[PDB]
Amino acid sequence: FHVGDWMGTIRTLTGNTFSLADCIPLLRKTLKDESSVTCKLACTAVRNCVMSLCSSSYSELGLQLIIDVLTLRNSSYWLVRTELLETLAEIDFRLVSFLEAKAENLHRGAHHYTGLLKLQERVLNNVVIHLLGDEDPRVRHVAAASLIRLVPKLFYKCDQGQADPVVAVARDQSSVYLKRIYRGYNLLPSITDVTMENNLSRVIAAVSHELITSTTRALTFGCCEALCLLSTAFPVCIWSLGWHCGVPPLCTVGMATMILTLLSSAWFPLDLSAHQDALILAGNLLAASAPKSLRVWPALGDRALVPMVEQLFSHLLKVINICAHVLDDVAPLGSFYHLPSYLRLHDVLKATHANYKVTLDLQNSTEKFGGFLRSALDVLSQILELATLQDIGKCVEEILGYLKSCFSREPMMATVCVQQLLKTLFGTPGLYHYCFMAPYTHFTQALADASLRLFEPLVIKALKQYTTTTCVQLQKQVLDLLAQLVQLRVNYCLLDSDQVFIGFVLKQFEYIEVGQFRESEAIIPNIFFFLVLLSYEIGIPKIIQLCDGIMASGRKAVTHAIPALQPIVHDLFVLGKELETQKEVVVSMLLRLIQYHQVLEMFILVLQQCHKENEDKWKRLSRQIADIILPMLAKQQMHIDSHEALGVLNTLFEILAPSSLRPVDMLLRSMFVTPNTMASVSTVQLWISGILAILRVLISQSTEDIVLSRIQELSFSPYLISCTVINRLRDGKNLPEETFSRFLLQLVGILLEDIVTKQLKVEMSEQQHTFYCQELGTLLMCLIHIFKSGMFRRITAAATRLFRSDGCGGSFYTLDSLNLRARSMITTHPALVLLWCQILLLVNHTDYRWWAEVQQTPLGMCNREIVRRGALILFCDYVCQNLHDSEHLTWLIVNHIQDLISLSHEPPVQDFISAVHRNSAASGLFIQAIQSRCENLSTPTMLKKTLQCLEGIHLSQSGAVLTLYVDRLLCTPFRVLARMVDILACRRVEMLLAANLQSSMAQLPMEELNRIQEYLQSSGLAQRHQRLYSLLDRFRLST
Amino acid sequence: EDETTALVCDNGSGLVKAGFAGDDAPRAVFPSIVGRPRHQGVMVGMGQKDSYVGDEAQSKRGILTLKYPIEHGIITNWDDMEKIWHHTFYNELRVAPEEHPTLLTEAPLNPKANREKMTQIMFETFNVPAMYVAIQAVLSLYASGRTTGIVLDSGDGVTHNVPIYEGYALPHAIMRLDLAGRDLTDYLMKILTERGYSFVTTAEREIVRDIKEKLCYVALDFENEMATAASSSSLEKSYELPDGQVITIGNERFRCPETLFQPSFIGMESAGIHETTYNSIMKCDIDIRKDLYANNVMSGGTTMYPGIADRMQKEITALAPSTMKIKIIAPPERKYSVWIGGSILASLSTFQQMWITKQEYDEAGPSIVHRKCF
Amino acid sequence: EDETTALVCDNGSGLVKAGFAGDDAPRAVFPSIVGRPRHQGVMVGMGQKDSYVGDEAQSKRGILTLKYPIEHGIITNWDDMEKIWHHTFYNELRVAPEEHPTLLTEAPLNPKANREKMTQIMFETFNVPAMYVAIQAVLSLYASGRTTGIVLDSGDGVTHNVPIYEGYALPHAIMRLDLAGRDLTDYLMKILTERGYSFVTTAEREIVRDIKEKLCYVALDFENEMATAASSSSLEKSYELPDGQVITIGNERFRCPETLFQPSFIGMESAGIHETTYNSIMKCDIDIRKDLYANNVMSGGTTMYPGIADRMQKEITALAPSTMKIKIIAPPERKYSVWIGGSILASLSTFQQMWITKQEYDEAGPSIVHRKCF
Repeated sequence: FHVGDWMGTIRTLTGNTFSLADCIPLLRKTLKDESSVTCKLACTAVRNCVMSLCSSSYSELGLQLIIDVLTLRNSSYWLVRTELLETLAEIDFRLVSFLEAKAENLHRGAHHYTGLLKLQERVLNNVVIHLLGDEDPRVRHVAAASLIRLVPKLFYKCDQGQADPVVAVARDQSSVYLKRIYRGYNLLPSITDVTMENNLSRVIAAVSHELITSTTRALTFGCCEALCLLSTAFPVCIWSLGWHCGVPPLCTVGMATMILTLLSSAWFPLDLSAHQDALILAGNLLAASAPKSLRVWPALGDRALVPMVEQLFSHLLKVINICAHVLDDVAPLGSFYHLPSYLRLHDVLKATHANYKVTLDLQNSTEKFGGFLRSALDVLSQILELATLQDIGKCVEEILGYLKSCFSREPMMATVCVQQLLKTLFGTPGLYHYCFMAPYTHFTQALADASLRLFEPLVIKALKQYTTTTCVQLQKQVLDLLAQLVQLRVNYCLLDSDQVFIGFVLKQFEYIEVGQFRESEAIIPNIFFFLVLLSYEIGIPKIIQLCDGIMASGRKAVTHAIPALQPIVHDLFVLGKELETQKEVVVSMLLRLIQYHQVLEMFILVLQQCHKENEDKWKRLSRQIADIILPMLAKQQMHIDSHEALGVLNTLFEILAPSSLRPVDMLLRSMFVTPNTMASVSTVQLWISGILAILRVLISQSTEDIVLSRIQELSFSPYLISCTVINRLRDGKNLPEETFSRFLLQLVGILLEDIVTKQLKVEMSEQQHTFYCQELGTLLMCLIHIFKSGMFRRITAAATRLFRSDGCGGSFYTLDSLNLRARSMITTHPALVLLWCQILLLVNHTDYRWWAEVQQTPLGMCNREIVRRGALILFCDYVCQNLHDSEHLTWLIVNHIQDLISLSHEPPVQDFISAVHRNSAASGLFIQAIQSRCENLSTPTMLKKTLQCLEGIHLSQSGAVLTLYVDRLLCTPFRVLARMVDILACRRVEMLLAANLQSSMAQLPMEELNRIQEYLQSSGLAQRHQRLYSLLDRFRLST
Repeated sequence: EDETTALVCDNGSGLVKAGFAGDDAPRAVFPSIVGRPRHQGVMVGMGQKDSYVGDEAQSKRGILTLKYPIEHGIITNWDDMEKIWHHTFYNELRVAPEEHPTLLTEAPLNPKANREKMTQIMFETFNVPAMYVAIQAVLSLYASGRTTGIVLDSGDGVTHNVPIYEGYALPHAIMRLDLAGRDLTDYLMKILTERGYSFVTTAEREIVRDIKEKLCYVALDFENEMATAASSSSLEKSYELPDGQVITIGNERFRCPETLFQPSFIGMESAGIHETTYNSIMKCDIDIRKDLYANNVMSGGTTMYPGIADRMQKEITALAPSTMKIKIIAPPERKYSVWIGGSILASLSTFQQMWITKQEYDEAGPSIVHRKCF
Repeated sequence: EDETTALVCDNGSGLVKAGFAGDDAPRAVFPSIVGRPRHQGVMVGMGQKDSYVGDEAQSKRGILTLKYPIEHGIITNWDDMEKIWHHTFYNELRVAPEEHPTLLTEAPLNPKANREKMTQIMFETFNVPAMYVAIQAVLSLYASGRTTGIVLDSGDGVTHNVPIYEGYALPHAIMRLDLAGRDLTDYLMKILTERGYSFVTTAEREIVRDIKEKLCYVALDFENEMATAASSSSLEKSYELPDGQVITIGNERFRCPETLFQPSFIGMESAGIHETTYNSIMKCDIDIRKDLYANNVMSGGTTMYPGIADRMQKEITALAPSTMKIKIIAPPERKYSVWIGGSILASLSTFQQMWITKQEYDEAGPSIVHRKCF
C-alpha cells in the first residue's frame, strides 16, 4: 500500500507519467455506460479494486466507487444486478464507516449536500433487503448469501464493546493474527461474542418487516429464503439473543409466530420453491426453547409454546400424507381429504413429479420435489426430540406407513426420520484491551496450568439397500441406524438364520486398500464404529487386523488411516489378561504415524488414563515418545502446517510427565537446529513451528536457572543462524546470557524479510499466509513474557547491550536493519506492529527517530490509526511506570496534545495523567498545551474529555487553570459545557483560601487578577454564572 | 464509556420531562396522558392499539378519553405510569434502562407508597443498575445555581414550598398547598360558562389548558384591572379553537390566575400562595429569614404566567417588614428548572456514590427509599 | 382459480348496478322494476310470463303496470326483489352464486329487517359461500379514494348523509333525509299539469324520469333564474315523446331540482340538502369540521343534475364560517360510485376475512348481520 514510494522507482527507469489518479475516472465512467453488456463487465472490476483502495492512501477515491454502484441497483438486466451485490458483499462495512467521520467535503460532494453520508443504512435497507423483492428467481437467491457475508461486517454505532470506528477495524485483524442430539439445537452455556450478537439482531429486524408490512407476492416469497440461510450459518440455538424478539421474555422462540400464519394460509404453500425453505426455518425457532422449557405434549412445559408445536406437527404429518399418495398413484390424525386448503397442495406435488419420471436426470441438487421431500423429513425429525412416548404412542402406527412409500425416492433422510423415532420411543474494550491486554493474558494463564416392533417390516428394507446402492451419502446414514439397535439392546435377529449383513462389511475393506472404491472418505469413520460395538456381545482380535492393511497398503493417512482409529481408541482406552495384550498393539502403530497433527489428538487421550489407572505406568510411556518426536522436530518431519496443528502440540507438553522433560539435554538439541534448505515456504514454515512449541516448555516446565547452566557445557555457538549462514540457504568466550539472546532476536529477523519481500500469490499460498504471519504473533508473545515476568533475570540484561550495539561487521541482523522491515509492516499487518512497539520500550531504547514515524509528530489511511493510537497508548504506560525520568514527560505532552486528551477512557493513558496531577512541575506543562490547541477543542466530544483531565490538578497550578476556565473554554455555546465549567472553577477558589495566603498570592498575581474581571462585565458572563462571580470578590478584600 | 451518562425524569403531573443527565435541556418533553379509544371503531386494519400515550394522544384527541395518571403528585393508576415511562425510554430516548442509572423527581410531603412503589417499578419493571428519587424544589434550587432560597414549586400536580439555607433544609417549615395548574384549568372552564362557552369533556379541557398557557396573566392589582374591564379594549383577546370557532375572553382571563392569591374563588380556605410563603418563612429560625425573603425562587409550569413575580413581590413586601428588601428571583426557563436540577445532580461526581443501587434494593427491599434518601 | 373473484350488486331504488369485483366498472346496469301485464292478451303463442324484469319491462312498457319493489330504501315486496336478483345472476352475469362471494349495498338508517331478510334470501334462495352488506356512503368514499369526508349520497331511493374522519364513522352524526329522485319524479309530473301536460300511469311516469335525467338542472340562483323566465328562450326546451307528441318545458325544468334545496315545495318541513349537511357537521366534533367542509363528496343518481355542486358550494359557504374554504368534490361517474366502492372493497385482501360466511349463518342464524357489520 506504499503508492508513494513505489511510483518513484519506476519514473526514473521508465519515464512515463501515469498515476492512479488518471484511471479511476476512467473506471467511474464505464459504470455509467449505456449498453447493459458494457455494465456487467465494469462491476466485476470493482470486485477486485475497492477492497484495496479503501484501506490505502488513495481511500478518498476509494469511497466514491462505493457510491456509484448504488445507482446501478435499478437497471433492468438481470446479470447487471447480481454482480453488484457481490461487490457489496465483499465490502467491509466496519472499515467503510471509519472514512465517513473523517470526511467533510465528501459528505457534501456534488451539489453541496447537508447531512451525513449514510452508506450502511442505505446499502442494507435499499439494496440487499430491497433486492430480495425482485421478480427473478435468479436475483432473489444471490441476495440471501450476502446477508451471510454482511453480518460479521456491520459496525452499528455505540455497542458495549467496540466504541469508535477506530477500535472496530482493530478487532477483526487480531483474531486473525493473534491466537447425540439432532442438528437443530444446543444445551451448552454457549459462550458468545457480545458485540457479534448485536449485528445479527439488526438484520433480523428489517427482514421481518418486509414480510409483514409488504404488499406484494414477491416480497413475502423471497424473504423466507433469506431467513433459512441465516439459520444454517448463524444458528438460532447459538445466537439466540440476536433472534430474540418477545417470546418467552427472559433460550428463545424468536419470530416463529408470524411464519405459521404464512403456512396456514391457502396461498403460500402452492409453490415448492419457497415452501421448502419455510419448513427448515420453523424448526429452528421451536428448538431454541429446549434449554429452557422442558422441565398434550408433557415435555414442552410452556403452554404459550404448545400451539406452535401442535401446528407444525399437524402441518408435517399432512405433508408426508400428500407425499405418500403421490409416489403411489392412490386417489385423494394426518388427513387432507376434508380440507379444501390441502386439496390445492395435491395438484402442486403432482406437477413436479410428472417431470422427474419422464425426464431422466439423476444428479440434480434442485428438483423441487426431491428438494421438497428433503425439507419435510428433516423437520419431522427435530420435533420428535421434544415429543415423548405418550404423545407418539397413538402415532407410531401413523408415521411408519408413510415412510414405506417415502423410502424409495429419498432414503438418505428417510432413515434420519427413522433414527429419531426410536430415540423417543425408547425414552432418549478500547484498542488497548483488544490488541494487547486481552490477548496478552490468555498467554500467561495457560502457563501456570502448565506448571500443574412395527419397525420389523421397515428395518428389513433398509439392509437390502446398502448392498446395492452406490451413493455414499446413503451408506453413511445406515451405519448409524445399526449402532443404535445394539446400544438399545435389540436382539441380533435382523439376520435370523445367516450372517448376511456382516459378511458384506468385510468385503468393502478389499476395495479401499487397492483403491477400487469411490468415496471411502465419508464412510471410513462410520464403518469402524459399527464393528467395535458388536464385539461386546467379530472380536477385537479380528478388528485390529483390518486397520493395519489400510495404512501401509493403501491410500494416504489424513482421510483413511487417521479417521480409522478415532472409533477404536475412544472405545478401547476410555471404556483381564486378554485386555492387557491388545493395548500394547495400538500404541506401536501411532509411532509410525506421529507426523500428523490429527494423530496427536488421539494421544492426549492415552496419557490421561495412565494418570488415573496407574501412576507407575504413567511415567514409563511419556519417556518413549520423548526421544521420537524431538528427533523429528529437528529434521522437520512433523506436519505442523496448520494453526489447527500448533494447538494440539502445546496441550501435549502440559500432559506429558515432567520427569521425561526434566533433563534439558534433549529439548535443546531439538531446539537449536538449522533446516535443510529454507528456499521454500513449505520448508521455512515447519522449522519455525519447532522453535515455538519447545519454547513453551523452557518457560513453564523449567525456570531460568536450569536452562543456562547447560549451554556452558553444550557448545551452542551464537553464529548458528547468522547473516552469513542465512544467505546461502535461501539460494541453496560466549556467555550463556549471550548464546540464547542472539537466537530469539534473529528469528524475528527471518519472519520479516519474507512478509515484506515475498510475493503474495507466487511463492506462498493464502492458507499458507494465514499461518506464516501467525508464527510471528506467538513469538513476540514469548519475548514480552521474559522481559516482564522477572523470573527470567539473565535474559533481560543481554538484549540491552545488543540493541545498543552494532552488528559484528554486518554478520548479524543489526538493530537499524531490522526496523526498516517493520515500518513497511505498518500497513499490511497493523496488529503485529503493536507488538513490536512494546519490545523496544522494554529494552532501554527510547530512540526518537522511530517513535515519530509511528505517531506523526509535527482522506487518511485506515490501517495506520490502529497503530498511531496504538503506539501512544503503549508509550504512556512506559512513562507511567518509571516517571522519574523527566525527559520523557516533557516530550509527549508538548507534542501530542490533541491525542493525549482524546484517549482518556483508556487504562494505560488514564494512569499517565494522575501522576502529572501528583507532580508539581509536570502539571504546569500540561496546561500550556491546551491554550495552543483551543482551536480544535471545540467539538462536543473533545471537550467532555478535557474536564475529566482538568478536573483535579496540583494546588500550586490552580492559578493557571482559572485563567483557562474563564478566557477560553467558558464561552462555548453548549449549555452543559457552560454548566460543567461552573463546577470546576468555583472549586479552585475554595481550597486556596483555607490554604496559605502566602503561596496563593504569588500563584495568582494581583496584576493578573484585575485582567479577569474586565472580561466578565463588558460581556454578560458574570451575570450568567452567579456562583463564579461571588467567590472572586471576597478574594481581593482580604488581601 | 466513562460515567455511563445517567437518565433524569421529572414527573410532576401533566408533563414528563426526560433526557440525559449532563445536558442543559431535556430531549423529550410531552404530556403525561393515557388516552383510551372510548368510541368503538368500525373499519378493518386500524391499530387496534388499546391506548395512546404522550403527544400521540394530543394529536388524536377527539376519539380518546384522556386520563392523567398523576393527580396532586399522587399516581392514581400505576399501569398508566408504567406505560408513560415505557413511552419515554423506548419511543423517545431509545435507551435500555439497564445501561443507565435513572433519577426521578418527586413532590414534598408525598405519601410513602408513591416513593416505595416508584422504586419497586424501577427495579422490577425496567431492569436498571441504580436509581434515585429526589425532591422537586431542591433540584430547581440547584438549577438556579444558588445555595439558599425558598423554593416556590408549583406544577400541574400540586404547589409545594421548601425553604433551604446553605444547603440544609427545614422539614417543619416545608409547606404543601393543594392548588395547581389543573385546579386553575377546572376553575377556568367554569368561568368560561358565564360567557356561553361550554367545555364539558377532557379533549377541550386541554384546549382551555392551551388558552391558559398563553392568554392568562396575573393582575398587578386585581381590583384595578377588574375596574378597567368596564371599558373593554386590550383585556379582550380573540382565541381560535381547532374547530374554527372563535372565543373572546375579557376580565375572565386574568381572574383565573388570581385564584392562586385568592383560594376563596375556588372555595378552599387554604391561604393564597404569598401567605403560604410567609407561613413557611415564619416557621423558620429568626436569623436566616433575611436571605429567604431576598432569595425566593419560583419553579414549575404554573409559575409561568406573566406578572406572577411582580404580584408576589408586591404582596410579600406589603406583608413583611419593609426593613429588608424582598428580591424574588424567577428565571425564564423556570418551567424546566426541576429537570435541569436533576441533570446537574446526576452529573455530580460525589452523587455517583449516593445512588440507590439495584444490589442494595435486592438485599434490603423497597422500604429503603426513606432510609437512604430524603 | 385464486381469489374466486366476487360479485358486487348495488340496488338502491331505481337502478340495479352489478358486476364482478376486480373491475373498475360494472357489467350490468338496468332499472329496478318488475312489470306485470295489466291487460289480458288475446292471442295464441304468447309467452305467457308472469312478469317482465329490467329492460324487457322498459321496452314493452305500455301493456304493463310497473312496480318498483324498493321504496324509500325499504323492500316493499320480496318476490319482485328475488326476481331482480334471479335476473342479474342468470341473464346478464351468467354465474352460479355457489361460485362467488356476494357483496350487497345497503342504506343509512334502515330498518333491521331489510338486512336480516336480505341475508336470508342470499343464503337460502341462491346458495352462496359468503356475503356482506355494506353502507352505501362508505363505499362511495372508497371509490373517490379518500379517508376523510362528508358523503351526500342520493338515488331515486332516499337522500343519506354520512360524515367520516380517517376511516371510522360517527353514528350520531349520520343523517337520513327522505327526499329521493323518485319524489322529484312525482313532483315533476305534478308541476307539468300547470302547462296542461297530464301524465298519469307508471309508463309515462318513467318518461318524466327520462326528462328528469337530461333536461333538468339546478338553478345557480333560483329567484334570478325565475325572474329571467319572463323572457323565455334558452330556459325552454323541446322534447319528443315516443308517441310523437312534442313537449316544451320552461321554468318548470329548473324548479323541479329546486325541491331538494326547498322541501316546502313538496310540502315537508324537513330541511334542505345543504341544511341537513350542516346539521351532520354540527353534530360532529369541533376539530374535524375543518376537513369535512373541504371534503364534501357527492354520490348517487339524483346528484347527477348540472349546478348541484356549484349551488351546494354557494349555500354551504353562505351558512358556514368563511374563515375556511368550502370545497365540494362532486366527480363525474358519481351514479356508479357506490358500486365502484364495492368492487374495490371486495378486492381488498384484508376484507376477504371480513365476509359473513355460509357456515356462520348456518350455525348462528339471521340476526348475526348486526353482530359483524354495519
